[PDB]
Amino acid sequence: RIRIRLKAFDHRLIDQATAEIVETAKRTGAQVRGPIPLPTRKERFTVLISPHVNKDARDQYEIRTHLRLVDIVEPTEKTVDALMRLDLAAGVDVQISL
Amino acid sequence: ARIAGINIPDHKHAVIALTSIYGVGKTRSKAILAAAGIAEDVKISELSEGQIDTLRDEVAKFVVEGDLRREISMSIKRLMDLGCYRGLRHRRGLPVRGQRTKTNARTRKGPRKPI
Amino acid sequence: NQYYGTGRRKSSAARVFIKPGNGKIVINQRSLEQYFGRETARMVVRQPLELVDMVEKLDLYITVKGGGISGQAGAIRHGITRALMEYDESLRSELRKAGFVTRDARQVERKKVGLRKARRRPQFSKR
Amino acid sequence: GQKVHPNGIRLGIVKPWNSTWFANTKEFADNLDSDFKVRQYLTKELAKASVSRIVIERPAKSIRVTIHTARPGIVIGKKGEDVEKLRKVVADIAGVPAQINIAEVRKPELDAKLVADSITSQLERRVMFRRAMKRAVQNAMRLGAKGIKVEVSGRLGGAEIARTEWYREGRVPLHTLRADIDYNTSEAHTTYGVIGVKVWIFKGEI
Amino acid sequence: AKQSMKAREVKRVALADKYFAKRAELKAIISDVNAASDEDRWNAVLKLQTLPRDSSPSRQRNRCRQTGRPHGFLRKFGLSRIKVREAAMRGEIPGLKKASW
Amino acid sequence: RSLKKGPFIDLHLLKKVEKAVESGDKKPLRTWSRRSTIFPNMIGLTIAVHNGRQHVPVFVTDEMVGHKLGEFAPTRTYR
Amino acid sequence: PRRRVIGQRKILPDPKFGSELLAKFVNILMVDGKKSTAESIVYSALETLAQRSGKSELEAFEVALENVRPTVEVKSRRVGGSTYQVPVEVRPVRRNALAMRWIVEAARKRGDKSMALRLANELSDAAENKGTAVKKREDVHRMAEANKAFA
RNA sequence: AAGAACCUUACCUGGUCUUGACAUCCACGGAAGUUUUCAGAGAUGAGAAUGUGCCUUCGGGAACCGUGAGACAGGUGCUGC
RNA sequence: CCGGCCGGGAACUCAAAGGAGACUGCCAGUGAUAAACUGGAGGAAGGUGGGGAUGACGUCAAGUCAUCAUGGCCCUUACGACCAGGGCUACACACGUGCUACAAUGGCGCAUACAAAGAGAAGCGACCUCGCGAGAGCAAGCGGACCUCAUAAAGUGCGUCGUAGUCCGGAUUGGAGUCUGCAACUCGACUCCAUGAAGUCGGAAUCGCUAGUAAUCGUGGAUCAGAAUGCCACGGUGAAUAC
Ligand SMILES: [Mg+2]
Ligand SMILES: [Mg+2]
Ligand SMILES: [Mg+2]
Ligand SMILES: [Mg+2]
Ligand SMILES: [Mg+2]
Ligand SMILES: [Mg+2]
Ligand SMILES: [Mg+2]
Ligand SMILES: [Mg+2]
Ligand SMILES: [Mg+2]
Ligand SMILES: [Mg+2]
Ligand SMILES: [Mg+2]
Ligand SMILES: [Mg+2]
Ligand SMILES: [Mg+2]
Ligand SMILES: [Mg+2]
Ligand SMILES: [Mg+2]
Ligand SMILES: [Mg+2]
Ligand SMILES: [Mg+2]
Ligand SMILES: [Mg+2]
Ligand SMILES: [Mg+2]
Ligand SMILES: [Mg+2]
Ligand SMILES: [Mg+2]
Ligand SMILES: [Mg+2]
Ligand SMILES: [Mg+2]
Ligand SMILES: [Mg+2]
Ligand SMILES: [Mg+2]
Ligand SMILES: [Mg+2]
Ligand SMILES: [Mg+2]
Ligand SMILES: [Mg+2]
Ligand SMILES: [Mg+2]
Ligand SMILES: [Mg+2]
Ligand SMILES: [Mg+2]
Ligand SMILES: [Mg+2]
Ligand SMILES: [Mg+2]
Ligand SMILES: [Mg+2]
Ligand SMILES: [Mg+2]
Ligand SMILES: [Mg+2]
Ligand SMILES: [Mg+2]
Ligand SMILES: [Mg+2]
Ligand SMILES: [Mg+2]
Ligand SMILES: [Mg+2]
Ligand SMILES: [Mg+2]
Ligand SMILES: [Mg+2]
Ligand SMILES: [Mg+2]
Ligand SMILES: [Mg+2]
Ligand SMILES: [Mg+2]
Ligand SMILES: [Mg+2]
Ligand SMILES: [Mg+2]
Ligand SMILES: [Mg+2]
Ligand SMILES: [Mg+2]
Ligand SMILES: [Mg+2]
Ligand SMILES: [Mg+2]
Ligand SMILES: [Mg+2]
Ligand SMILES: [Mg+2]
Ligand SMILES: [Mg+2]
Ligand SMILES: [Mg+2]
Ligand SMILES: [Mg+2]
Ligand SMILES: [Mg+2]
Ligand SMILES: [Mg+2]
Ligand SMILES: [Mg+2]
Ligand SMILES: [Mg+2]
Ligand SMILES: [Mg+2]
Ligand SMILES: [Mg+2]
Ligand SMILES: [Mg+2]
Ligand SMILES: [Mg+2]
Ligand SMILES: [Mg+2]
Ligand SMILES: [Mg+2]
Ligand SMILES: [Mg+2]
Ligand SMILES: [Mg+2]
Ligand SMILES: [Mg+2]
Ligand SMILES: [Mg+2]
Ligand SMILES: [Mg+2]
Ligand SMILES: [Mg+2]
Ligand SMILES: [Mg+2]
Ligand SMILES: [Mg+2]
Ligand SMILES: [Mg+2]
Ligand SMILES: [Mg+2]
Ligand SMILES: [Mg+2]
Ligand SMILES: [Mg+2]
Ligand SMILES: [Mg+2]
Ligand SMILES: [Mg+2]
Ligand SMILES: [Mg+2]
Ligand SMILES: [Mg+2]
Ligand SMILES: [Mg+2]
Ligand SMILES: [Mg+2]
Ligand SMILES: [Mg+2]
Ligand SMILES: [Mg+2]
Repeated sequence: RIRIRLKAFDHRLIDQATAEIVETAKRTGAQVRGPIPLPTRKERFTVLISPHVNKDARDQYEIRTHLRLVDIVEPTEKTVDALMRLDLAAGVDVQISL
Repeated sequence: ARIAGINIPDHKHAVIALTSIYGVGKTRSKAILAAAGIAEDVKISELSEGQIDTLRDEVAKFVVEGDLRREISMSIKRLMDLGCYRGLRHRRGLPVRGQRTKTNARTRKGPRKPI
Repeated sequence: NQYYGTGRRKSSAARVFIKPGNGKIVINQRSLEQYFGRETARMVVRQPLELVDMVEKLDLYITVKGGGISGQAGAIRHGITRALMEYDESLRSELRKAGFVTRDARQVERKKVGLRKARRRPQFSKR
Repeated sequence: GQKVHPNGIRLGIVKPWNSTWFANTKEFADNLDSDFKVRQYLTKELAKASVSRIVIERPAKSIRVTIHTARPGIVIGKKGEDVEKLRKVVADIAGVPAQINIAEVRKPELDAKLVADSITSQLERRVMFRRAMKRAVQNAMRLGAKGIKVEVSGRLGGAEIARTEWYREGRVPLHTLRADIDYNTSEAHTTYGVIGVKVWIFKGEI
Repeated sequence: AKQSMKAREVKRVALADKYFAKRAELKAIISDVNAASDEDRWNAVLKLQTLPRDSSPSRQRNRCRQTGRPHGFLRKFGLSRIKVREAAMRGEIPGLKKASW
Repeated sequence: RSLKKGPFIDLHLLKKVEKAVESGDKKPLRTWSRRSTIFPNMIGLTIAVHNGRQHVPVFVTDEMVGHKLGEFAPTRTYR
Repeated sequence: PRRRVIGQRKILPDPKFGSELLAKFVNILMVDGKKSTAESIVYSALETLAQRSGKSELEAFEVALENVRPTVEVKSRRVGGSTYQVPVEVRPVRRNALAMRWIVEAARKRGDKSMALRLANELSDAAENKGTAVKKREDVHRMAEANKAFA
């Protein structure tokens, strides 16, 4: 089957990464469910903005870790080899799982 | 209503009656009545004399009242004779369990004084 | 056949199905009497079924999760008013004028930076 | 001092992140330190080569550095010899491989870092802070700017008390989030002290 | 934040990875409720002090990598609260925009 | 109080006491280990605990056993 | 508000006695946002009131609330310079609400046993005007009646 | 200070070190390391075994270690007027 | 076998994206033929719909040289540097900011229902078994919409105490421990047992708050071996009042 899961920081860099990985699989050797979204992880940080005193004043930051799934339901020979050695898409982590 | 050294309550539940004994509290009193075979919901007015005598032998197992008071007095007096940090703490009249002594400590130190 | 309305008052999210039959109101496999006990108002769910009468007309199979008591009870009220669309605009003329279909967005305000809880500021020392 | 960093407020909207890579929570901290180690080293080495910003990416254990610069000839040198010298030394401290790419900038007067470093360089050679500042303000408006605020904080000209002075020419809307604004700062270490040089350059409305 | 304080911290990191990231068996495995509870457990805590005072990962303060500030640390970034701010709104931490919800 | 896995004394103080006891009574032992407990074998010795600026002699008695050495060495002086 | 003329929020009817008058009374009695504990007490009070009085609940609560209702209350304005007692005719929305406070405020004191007992006894005394809440209205009148010289 | 039992720790006591814990060099001797013993509060000092590699201008290497030498390294010392 | 367990299903909750949407845009009236504005429809939402981020020129020679950078001026067998302890936790007193109280809308027991937002690989650590309990073993699973910390507590429902310094408060002391950690006495946290202080709503003063806001009950995270009543977030019930 191969459950492909991939995550990234930018919401609109992962979209073309999820689109291209599906198209280089769907077209070349059939079968795909789709871009299953999953919930976004929002790790927040509340640092003190000043170097000395002024506890009241702070800045708040976050890092949206956008997950995505693919989910194919047949171990095709054209598709399985297209996943390896043919990903690219920088700033987008990907983890294939059998 | 006359067990141990003192214990003379009335119109009070058996569990709460034995809290008035020095050396017996809430959970200890439940262990007394559990071993004695008496319900906690009843009171001493409702109980008979045949049941009170079993409570006397049950509290005799645990150290209570004048036995306990001397055991505590010995342990505090021991510490002061050693001249340890706790002994100096005790006799000086200041808190023992590594507490703040600057702002608070009014329980141990006593009420406020002039400067 | 089987009409539907959502409702999601304050985090909580109701899921009201409605069919023409018995007067009973099922909810999470529990009865309405035992699920919502003494709290404030059981009959907030039955408020929308007054201008449009229930009695023994419409049976309600409901499912809800999120929030607490009134969050769920208020979400069921909105869910029923949304669900009552089988007679489209004839019911909503009288129903809207008594509130009801208004979502009533108001969610809990976040804790502000510096302040002790949303609006509660700490104290004041002027010497 | 009470103004938000103009680059930072627009990092999701208009401006991009320079360090563009994903990392799991374990590696993230060490990956960010090695990112700073090359950036600090590469800026100080390529001083005369005139670098504006350094973009870094890390696709599957391969550090692709990108050097945006005004003078691409000085970075590469002769027959790309200095690229290979950079490739080796950057690769050692960072993490295994390297892939240095050089992007030219034909309009160097519109980049905020290059204007700030130019004003800094002028202040260090005993040029009048006004003759350095206003000339830089004048230079890039003729080329293709619509804003160009330039602040210079510090001692300036061997004064006793420090003063802050600025000269702008046009629309520099710091509050507008859709507005693209090149902001950058640089310190000028003179004999008298430090002199800060903040520069804002409003290029486009979107 | 003092080059000596930064340089004494490199001993703490290097010397900890040597001993106790390997020789935790001395405390963990030996000092246990089993047949070694008699003299073997005594010899463990006896020999555990023969080691240097450093090596224990508890003695690592965990300070910022750029400056060396002890307080204001964040384990995600490996930086002080000041240097993370300076680096965040600039373009160095990936994805770290200003939060507002 | 802590520590069920053997009452704790520093290797050096254990060996210094064992060497002192087998030979015989002599003089106050200069020791900085306050953290260390007091064994039964330490009774009789007048070991000198470091209060911070100086060494305070402590004649160990039958009661001073479960307690630690720093308890018999007040650090902060007052009035 | 300085020039911000906006109305008020709508309230809700109480399930067992679906109306409005006593729905507000629950809210003024409520401490720490516990409407569950408060609404049980008001039902317990009005059921014990209706048993003794031999009336319903709404009309029992009315013949009680009107007996502790202020007709006129006292403000004091400084128009010109000096500060003197100016009585004013209270508004009909506040009129019955100011009464509901005085019943509950009296019931905080007068430690009988339970809250349901105390409110029942206060409203019982209000029906035969001889409680603390009627005395607080009585004193409010005495100010307006004595200081009637100021318009 | 988004957390002081040692650490942190900038303070105090006593012990201690002066190219120093951290750096590049001019160059003297060694792979680096690892196991393990003694005196000492510990810093330290004294050892005892083993191992003796990536290139040969092979009087050398590229690292690492420990000496003597100075360019010096180092300061949470003062000055936010 | 009767638990979303099951095939399976793609409606709905949700999760994400990408779009619709509120535009004084329609409607009358006051206005000056204007900007406006009073309401009224329609609408999930109504006049910047709620909240956040956003902080003009400049003020206080405001704070920071101890985060970092930094011009001078200073120290160099020392104000530099390594170590064992001790100290930052001292205590006639005074204030600040909290928290827990002084109870009966409450206290303690048994029957049991409803959240969100997080967080986890020298990690978070099930279920089992040993524990009176902190915890101790075995160890399942999870770099997670799945696995885990994790039963939310208020709240119901029954019971019992009946206004007492109380079955209120839960301080303080003694004893017995627990985990972490080389090490817990100065100086940790928590547990058990006994103990049961002040306090019965607070002098002059005075603080915050205009709706899911105050009020009250849980809950999480960051720093962190361990050590919150702080801080930063989260969601329950849910007011009064604004002439
Ligand atoms: Mg402030
Ligand atoms: Mg303040
Ligand atoms: Mg108890
Ligand atoms: Mg108990
Ligand atoms: Mg305590
Ligand atoms: Mg103390
Ligand atoms: Mg939502
Ligand atoms: Mg309407
Ligand atoms: Mg605000
Ligand atoms: Mg809240
Ligand atoms: Mg203040
Ligand atoms: Mg004051
Ligand atoms: Mg004041
Ligand atoms: Mg004042
Ligand atoms: Mg300034
Ligand atoms: Mg600001
Ligand atoms: Mg420095
Ligand atoms: Mg630590
Ligand atoms: Mg003295
Ligand atoms: Mg020290
Ligand atoms: Mg000294
Ligand atoms: Mg210097
Ligand atoms: Mg310095
Ligand atoms: Mg000094
Ligand atoms: Mg200043
Ligand atoms: Mg300044
Ligand atoms: Mg100052
Ligand atoms: Mg118009
Ligand atoms: Mg218009
Ligand atoms: Mg019109
Ligand atoms: Mg007109
Ligand atoms: Mg007109
Ligand atoms: Mg017109
Ligand atoms: Mg008009
Ligand atoms: Mg108009
Ligand atoms: Mg309208
Ligand atoms: Mg309107
Ligand atoms: Mg508008
Ligand atoms: Mg708008
Ligand atoms: Mg707004
Ligand atoms: Mg608008
Ligand atoms: Mg808007
Ligand atoms: Mg604005
Ligand atoms: Mg000043
Ligand atoms: Mg000042
Ligand atoms: Mg200030
Ligand atoms: Mg400095
Ligand atoms: Mg200088
Ligand atoms: Mg000079
Ligand atoms: Mg001079
Ligand atoms: Mg001096
Ligand atoms: Mg302090
Ligand atoms: Mg403490
Ligand atoms: Mg005196
Ligand atoms: Mg006071
Ligand atoms: Mg109690
Ligand atoms: Mg309580
Ligand atoms: Mg998670
Ligand atoms: Mg579980
Ligand atoms: Mg179990
Ligand atoms: Mg127990
Ligand atoms: Mg253990
Ligand atoms: Mg376990
Ligand atoms: Mg899995
Ligand atoms: Mg499972
Ligand atoms: Mg937890
Ligand atoms: Mg469970
Ligand atoms: Mg549990
Ligand atoms: Mg369970
Ligand atoms: Mg309860
Ligand atoms: Mg008493
Ligand atoms: Mg008293
Ligand atoms: Mg207690
Ligand atoms: Mg008592
Ligand atoms: Mg009382
Ligand atoms: Mg009060
Ligand atoms: Mg109160
Ligand atoms: Mg006031
Ligand atoms: Mg005020
Ligand atoms: Mg307001
Ligand atoms: Mg409570
Ligand atoms: Mg709690
Ligand atoms: Mg909490
Ligand atoms: Mg945590
Ligand atoms: Mg808390
Ligand atoms: Mg709290």
